[PDB]
Amino acid sequence: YIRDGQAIYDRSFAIIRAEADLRHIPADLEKLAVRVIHACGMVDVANDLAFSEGAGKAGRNALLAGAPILCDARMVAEGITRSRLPADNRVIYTLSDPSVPELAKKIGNTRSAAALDLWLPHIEGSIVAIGNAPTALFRLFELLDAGAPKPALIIGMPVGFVGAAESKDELAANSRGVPYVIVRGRRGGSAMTAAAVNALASER
Amino acid sequence: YIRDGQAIYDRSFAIIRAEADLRHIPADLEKLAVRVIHACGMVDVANDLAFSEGAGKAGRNALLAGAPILCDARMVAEGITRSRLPADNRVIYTLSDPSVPELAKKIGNTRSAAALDLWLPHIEGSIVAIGNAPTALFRLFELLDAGAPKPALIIGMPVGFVGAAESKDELAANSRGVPYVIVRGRRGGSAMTAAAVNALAS
Repeated sequence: YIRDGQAIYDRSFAIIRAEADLRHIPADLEKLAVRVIHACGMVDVANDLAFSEGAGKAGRNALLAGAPILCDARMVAEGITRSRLPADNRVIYTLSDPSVPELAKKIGNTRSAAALDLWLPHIEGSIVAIGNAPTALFRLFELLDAGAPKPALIIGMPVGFVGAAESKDELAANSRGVPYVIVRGRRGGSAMTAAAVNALASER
Repeated sequence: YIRDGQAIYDRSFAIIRAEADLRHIPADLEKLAVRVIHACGMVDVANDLAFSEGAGKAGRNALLAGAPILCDARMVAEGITRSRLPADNRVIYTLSDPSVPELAKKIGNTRSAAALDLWLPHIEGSIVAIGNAPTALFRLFELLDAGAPKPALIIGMPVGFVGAAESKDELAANSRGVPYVIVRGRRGGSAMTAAAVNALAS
């Protein structure tokens, strides 16, 4: 077997490019697509990628500008490669704030959803990275409808069986004037979500 | 949309059980299968589950008995829910040891693989959780063949396009006397692996 970490790295990306149908992926999203596929082992995930026009450059440009990355889940945050960040970009995660549980109760939502209230000082021009909680995406919709400042990009890749597919479809159908990238259906998660951020963070 | 955490949690598992064909999944492994599905959102991942008979019981009992869990990747290690652990089980992750880059050059492997040398004092009766690096799994075979103490269970779920599929198939074909659970193919990753451990812990 290949015992060289760099060799292994380089090879997988090649094999992905050889095998994946990337015809409908614009240039500004080609690295993102390859990287998300890399994360999950499924070339057919590209079939399920959906996005706004220029969503890739929206994200790349924002990160260059020093935009923060707001993360719905600890594992998303943890998965972002700090060394790849072009501008000392803050990775923000609020779910573990002590005020969150009481919030959740008062606003009648999940803890994941309630945490977004703490994003507000940071949300303008941000990268929103949602890998785990449909209810965070759903809430976000409410905050935007209500006049919240707009992120530069929303990465909506929550995984699972309750609300996940639905939340992503809604984002695509009405993204409130915000650039978006999703993986349609039940697939997604922290690794794929981190991968997307990582792709847009560096030229590689 | 559903606004209650517990309800969301409960509902997903209900759907999974409803949709998944877990007929050929033994009792001792059902929760693991269901939790791996939950982690990845693919009912058909059950299609690719492989194991040694009784692997689920092997793992559960080890953890009950205070076995450590040895992880190839940071995210696998972080993915483990400590509160679920039944016996103050240690989660061992050695990749960040300062000695590792030198060890890698010295054995002429990857860093993820070199880190395994560090596992040796802890490997006996352990839960091995490999979720990222197939070179780790490959290296593990070398260590076993050289007569390392045997884990209680190897969970082999590395992801990717280079060696992942091969490394997992080798484990199934020759686990060196050690119980195993794998996800065949290119699929896997930290979330699935952590899910497997979490299932067995509680």
